[PDB]
Amino acid sequence: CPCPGGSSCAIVPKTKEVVCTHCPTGTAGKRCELCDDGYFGDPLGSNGPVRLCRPCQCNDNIDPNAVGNCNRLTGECLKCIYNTAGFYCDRCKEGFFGNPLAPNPADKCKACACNPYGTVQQQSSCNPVTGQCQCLPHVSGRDCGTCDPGYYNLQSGQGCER
Amino acid sequence: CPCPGGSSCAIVPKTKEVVCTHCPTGTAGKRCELCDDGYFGDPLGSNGPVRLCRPCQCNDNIDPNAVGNCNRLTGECLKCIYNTAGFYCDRCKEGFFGNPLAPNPADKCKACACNPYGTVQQQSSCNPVTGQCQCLPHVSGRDCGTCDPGYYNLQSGQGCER
Amino acid sequence: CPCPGGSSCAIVPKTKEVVCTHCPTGTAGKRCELCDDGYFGDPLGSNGPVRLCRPCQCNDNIDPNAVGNCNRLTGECLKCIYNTAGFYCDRCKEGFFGNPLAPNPADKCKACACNPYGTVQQQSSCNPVTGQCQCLPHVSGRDCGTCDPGYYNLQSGQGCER
Amino acid sequence: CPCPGGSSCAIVPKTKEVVCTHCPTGTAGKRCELCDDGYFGDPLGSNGPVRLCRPCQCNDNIDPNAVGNCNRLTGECLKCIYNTAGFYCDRCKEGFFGNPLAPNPADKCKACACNPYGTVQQQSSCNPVTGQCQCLPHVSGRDCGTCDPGYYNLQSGQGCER
Repeated sequence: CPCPGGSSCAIVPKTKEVVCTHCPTGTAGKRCELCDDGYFGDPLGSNGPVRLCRPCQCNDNIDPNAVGNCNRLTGECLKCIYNTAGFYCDRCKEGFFGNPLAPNPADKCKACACNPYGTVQQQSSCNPVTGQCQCLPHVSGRDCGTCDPGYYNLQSGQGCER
Repeated sequence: CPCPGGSSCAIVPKTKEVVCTHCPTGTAGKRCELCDDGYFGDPLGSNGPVRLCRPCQCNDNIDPNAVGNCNRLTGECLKCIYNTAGFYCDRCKEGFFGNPLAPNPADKCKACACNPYGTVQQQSSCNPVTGQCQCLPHVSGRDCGTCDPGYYNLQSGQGCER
Repeated sequence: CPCPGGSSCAIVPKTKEVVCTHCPTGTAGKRCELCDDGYFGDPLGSNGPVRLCRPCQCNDNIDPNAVGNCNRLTGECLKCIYNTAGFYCDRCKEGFFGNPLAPNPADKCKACACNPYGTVQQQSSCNPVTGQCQCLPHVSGRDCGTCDPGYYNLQSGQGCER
Repeated sequence: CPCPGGSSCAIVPKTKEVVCTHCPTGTAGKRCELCDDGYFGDPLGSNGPVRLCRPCQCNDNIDPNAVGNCNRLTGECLKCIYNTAGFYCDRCKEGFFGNPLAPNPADKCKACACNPYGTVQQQSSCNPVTGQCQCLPHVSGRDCGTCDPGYYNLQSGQGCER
C-alpha cells in the first residue's frame, strides 16, 4: 500500500484505482496527502516543505463542531464566530469593536451602533478598541447620539447648534 | 416550551416528560442547561452566575474531532495531545520537555530520554524548558549519556572516573 | 575584540582584562554571552544549543518597568503581577481564582475569601475557575457564608442545623 | 492632594500649580490620569469608561527596554520587532512571511526575497504563511528563482521557454 505508516488501502472497483484508507490522524486524501478538516499543513510536502498537520489556530473563536473552519493549507480561519474576524479570528468584524481575545463571548465584539444623525457621513464603523464613533460638531456619546449640554437639534444631521 | 429562544420541545412517551430539542448552539441538555461538547460554561446559571458557553480553550493542543476534550463546567482540558499536559494543555507531560505552545507539533514536547547510567537516581524527567537531565559526576550531555573528556566507565552507574 | 558583531571592547585597568561593551540588543555580559534583563535564551550556546535571546513570555502579566521579571536562562516568570502565578503567569496565586489571561486586571485573579465558619477545615483556597469554596453541611454561597434556607447557626463551625 | 490613593502632590513654583507625584503604579500625569509608558487604559475615565492601566499586549514582540511600545490609550503596538507588524505585532511586515507568534525570533518573520526575474510584475511580497512568491510561466521555487526542468532563460523576465 502506497500509504503512510498505519494506513491500509483499497482497490476501488468503479475505476480500478488504489486509495488509502486508515490515514494517520490529522491527514486525509487518497494518499493521506491532505490534512483532515480542522487541521492545516502539508503532511507529504506536496507544495513546499513537509508541514505536519496541526489543529486550526483561530484563537478559540471557531465552532468546534463546524466544518471548514480553516484553510487546510495555510491555516487561515474561515468561519470566525462571535463577530470576530481577521486572518486568525483576531480582529472584530467591520462595524464592530472590542477585544476578540476576551474570554467571555459577550465581551468580544459589540456592534458600533453609531447614531446616523450624529455620526460624520453616517459611518457605521467605530474605533476598533474604544468603539467611539466619529461625531459631528457638538455631538457626544460613544454612538454620537446626543448633543453637548446646551446644544440642540441633533436631527439637523449636521451637529447640534446653540 | 420550557426552553430558551429557538428551542422547540417534545413530550417523550417512555415516561411522559417534556424535553427541549433545538437548543441554541453551544448548549445542550433537556432544558439546554448544559454546554454542548467542546464547550464550557453555565448557560442558565445552574451552579453560579450565568456563564455563556464558549469553545474549550486548550491552546489548540486538542483533537478537533475528539469528544470530551474539556470539562463542560470548568473548561479544564482533558484530552491534551502532542505530549502536552496541564490545566490548559500548556505544560508538557511529565518526562517530556519543550514548549507546548510551539506551533509545530514536533517542537512542542519531546521525551527526556535520560540515560539511566548517567542520570542521578535513574530519573526519567528532565528540566521542562532545556531538557537537561540531572547527571552523575563527570557525566555530560543533555541525556547524561557520555563521560566528560578523559573520564571512563559510564556503566559504573555512579559517574565516570579518571 | 572577542565580542559579537557590533560590540566594541575595553581593557579594564582594575585587573587588566578585556570586556565587551556594545553587545547586540538582547544580550549582555563581558562577552555578550548572557541575555539582557527582560530577555531569556543562550546567545552563544554556553549551556546547550544556541538560543537567541527573546523578551520574557509571561502572558503580559509582568511590570514592563520592573527588573528580574524572568529567569534569563529558562524564561520562567519570576515577578507575576495581579495575583497571577505559575511558570508563565498563567495560573492564579494560591487562595485566588479566575482567569489569569483575562485582559482586564480586575478580572484576572480575585481572592477566594472563604468564610471560615462555613468552609470545610477552614480552607483558604477555592476552585481556581469558579471560586467555589468547599462548604460544610447545609451551608451555601461561593464563600460558604450563609446557611441553606431553613437552616440556622452558621457559627456552629460545623454546618447549619434545622 | 487632588490625587489617587497614595499619590502625594507638589505646588510647583514656576507657575504655581499643584501636580501629583506618587501616582499608583501603571499611571502617570499631573493627576495620574494617564497610563504610564508600557501601559494602556484610562485610569480616571477621562475619555470613556474607566479602564485600568495594563501592560501593552503585543504578543511579546516588543523590546522590554524600549519606550513608546504602545499607544497609551488604545493599546495599539507601535514598536513591533523581529519584522513583525499589525495592530498587536501579530502579522509580519509587508514583504515578509512566517508566524509572528513563533517563539524563536528567527522563525517569526523571514524576508520574501522574491527573485525579480521570475516573479510576476517583480513583486516583493509573498504569501504571508508559505512565503510562496507569485511566479511567471514555467518558473519554480518559493522565490521563483529557477526554471522548471527542461525550460530555459529565466532572465527573459517573462518566464522560461523550452
